[PDB]
Amino acid sequence: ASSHKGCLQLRDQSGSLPCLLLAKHSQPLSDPRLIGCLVRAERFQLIVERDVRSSFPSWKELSMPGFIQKQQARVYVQFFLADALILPVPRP
Amino acid sequence: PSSEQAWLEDAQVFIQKTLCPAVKEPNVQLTPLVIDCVKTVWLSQGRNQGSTLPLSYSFVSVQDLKTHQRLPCCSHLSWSSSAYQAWAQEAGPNGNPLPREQLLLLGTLTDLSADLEQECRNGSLYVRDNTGVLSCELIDLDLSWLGHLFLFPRWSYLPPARWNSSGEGHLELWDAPVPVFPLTISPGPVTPIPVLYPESASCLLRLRNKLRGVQRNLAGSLVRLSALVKSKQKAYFILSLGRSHPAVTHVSIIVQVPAQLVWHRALRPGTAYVLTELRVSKIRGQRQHVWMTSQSSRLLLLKPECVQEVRYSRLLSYSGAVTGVLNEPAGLYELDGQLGLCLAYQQFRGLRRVMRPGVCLQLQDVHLLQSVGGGTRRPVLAPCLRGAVLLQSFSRQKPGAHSSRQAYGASLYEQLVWERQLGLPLYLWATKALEELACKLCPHVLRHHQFLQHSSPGSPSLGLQLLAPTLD
Repeated sequence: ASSHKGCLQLRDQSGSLPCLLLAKHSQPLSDPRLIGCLVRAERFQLIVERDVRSSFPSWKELSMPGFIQKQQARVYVQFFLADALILPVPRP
Repeated sequence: PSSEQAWLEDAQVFIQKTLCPAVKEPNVQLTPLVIDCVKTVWLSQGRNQGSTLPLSYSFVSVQDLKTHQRLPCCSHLSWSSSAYQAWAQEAGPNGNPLPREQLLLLGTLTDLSADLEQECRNGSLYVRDNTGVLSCELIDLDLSWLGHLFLFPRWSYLPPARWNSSGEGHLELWDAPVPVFPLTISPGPVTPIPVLYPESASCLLRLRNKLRGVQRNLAGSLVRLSALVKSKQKAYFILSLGRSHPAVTHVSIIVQVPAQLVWHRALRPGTAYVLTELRVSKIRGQRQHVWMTSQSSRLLLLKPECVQEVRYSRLLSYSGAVTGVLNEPAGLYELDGQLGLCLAYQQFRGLRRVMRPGVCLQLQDVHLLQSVGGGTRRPVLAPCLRGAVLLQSFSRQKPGAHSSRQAYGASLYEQLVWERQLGLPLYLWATKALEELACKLCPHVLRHHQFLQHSSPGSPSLGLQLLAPTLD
């Protein structure tokens, strides 16, 4: 849990990935004891959102390549917490 | 040069201090005998630099070698620049040969472990002197050599790599050990010793009612040798005696004598031997009977002078050399850079110390597997408990250094092999997944040794827990 924006994340040595976790059957994630734990998921969804600022003149020039200016993406993960496994980290 | 006389006096004092036996009074003639033997070995090669004595060599005790040496080193007698360069070129120009030393060692070749003589009768070869005992490995040996002083012209010492290893070290000998003094060689059995050929032994085994406490003698050609099975307190290995060409019929013999366990290092395939005073033994759960080695039994050779009358794996025997190391803890190695070798299903606790890249191995009764799948493509040879691995030549390249940081995970792999009883493709996939997990998490999240720790009760390993959902 980030201490600058209050957004849940899944992090390893490689990097980070925003996540949206839910409890079983339409219930919010409420227990704050999962901070620092290890989460393993076998069934999860990868969601990508696309934002494009186009300037297409009409339908004829749809396939032309010079009519796209700005492109962006946004990737996060959604999965239920019932289908996942939580394992504590054995701190020394 | 008074330096030669000073060195000779130092050698004399060293012999007096840490080589004179404490049981008998020190016979003063031991030092001239040792000096004469050293000079004869020095002059036999005929490559001395004008000096009758090797001024460059200095005596060092076993304890001194253990306490002072901190790096791998190989010391040999009469090795000038030319011989050392030839040895290095033989080792392979790509690899870095071990550094050369000029030292002298004297010790006794004994199978005894330590002061606890019978408490650790594992059959290992040990070099013991007054200072202590240090392990050694020999390609071949003779039973008459044990219990006597021997001069070592060639040796290599390898200290432990990682500080978490309890092994003190080991030594490797290349050439035959030169005897320091004439050993009292006892004569053999003068009277002829009749034996039973494998056909006659098989015929006797066919007679189930005619094996009631009869002490006979059997002989034949060694066909198959089994691995040294280790149990809680008993160690036994089985040798197969049968007439070769055609090697169709063979008779099994189980060796269980503790003091004779050193025969595991002596017997070699193909040669025919003679075994005397063998009785009948019964094994629970096996209808057949296997001959038992008696306490008063001796190992003899066949001397005609006095011996009167879903897929499957293709078993085969292979010979080759080790070139690359894939996973040291899991016993995965590459043969000639083309074939993979898996020692997981044997008990190779004593193979890691000696075997390394630059070693030629002679395998017997190994299984060839193809199209294993699961991320690997090259065929892998996986010997089982039926066969054995015989070392042919030692290596000359230095051991790797990175293994001192990311290699020790052995306990988990052997637990996977033996406790869960996993198949070979599952074992390979498990090793690959464990490497991936270690790269992903370690070392900031968890230390390398913590992640692959032994799965003792009260502290299960995280890797096994993570791998359980697929393995189950």
